Amino acid sequence: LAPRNKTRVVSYRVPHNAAVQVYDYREKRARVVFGPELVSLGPEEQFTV
Amino acid sequence: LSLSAGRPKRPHARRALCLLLGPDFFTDVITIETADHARLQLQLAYNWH
Amino acid sequence: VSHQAGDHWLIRGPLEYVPSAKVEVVEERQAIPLDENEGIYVQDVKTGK
Amino acid sequence: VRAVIGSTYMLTQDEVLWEKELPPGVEELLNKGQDPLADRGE
Ligand SMILES: NC(=O)c1ccc[n+]([C@@H]2O[C@H](COP(=O)([O-])OP(=O)(O)OC[C@H]3O[C@@H](n4cnc5c(N)ncnc54)[C@H](O)[C@@H]3O)[C@@H](O)[C@H]2O)c1
Repeated sequence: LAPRNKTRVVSYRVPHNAAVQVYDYREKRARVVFGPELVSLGPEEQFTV
Repeated sequence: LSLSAGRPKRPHARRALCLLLGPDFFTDVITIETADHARLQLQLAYNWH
Repeated sequence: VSHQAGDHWLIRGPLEYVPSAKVEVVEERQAIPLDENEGIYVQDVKTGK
Repeated sequence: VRAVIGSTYMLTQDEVLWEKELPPGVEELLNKGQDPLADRGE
């Protein structure tokens, strides 16, 4: 589809009854985000596929 | 790390850089014989960590 | 600051430089922008480290 | 003939680079085999 803007903050909308795992490889801190929250990657974070 | 993989678990079939030490499982096909000399093959799954 | 007949040194910073009669310009350098947890391998050719 | 290891070196007067020849097959093990754990199975 339309190519994404690499310079834009990468974001994802976790659905209801769902969770994601992201690890900040720079600051060395993991977190699990629950619920319908919106998750935005930091400059070094990644998504646990 | 050079590990084993495949349906009959052949050796040197998966080179790896990091070792995964989380709850997983691998499956192998085992051919065995009974005391009545009946040849029968198995399919097992080994939960490991 | 005193320099010998073969001494190399680096001129850097916000400034206007005019080459002297006894000074020959060898190379122009640009800083390498590195994010945190990124880096380069530099060899100190004077000592090799 | 000796080996100088560490800092950068300038061959002084009355010095020259010396060649170390290896037994046949040792060079093959050195260059082909970088990781024996990966050299045996391929
Ligand atoms: N709890 C679970 O049920 C669970 C958990 C993790 C993975 N799995 C999956 O179950 C599947 C079983 O398939 P299979 O065994 O028939 O395929 P396979 O025979 O090709 O799998 C080889 C086995 O080696 C292990 N492995 C692979 N890469 C590794 C690494 N870098 N370090 C350490 N171990 C490694 C895997 O866990 C896998 O079980 C795996 O592919 C795996 O993705 C299940």
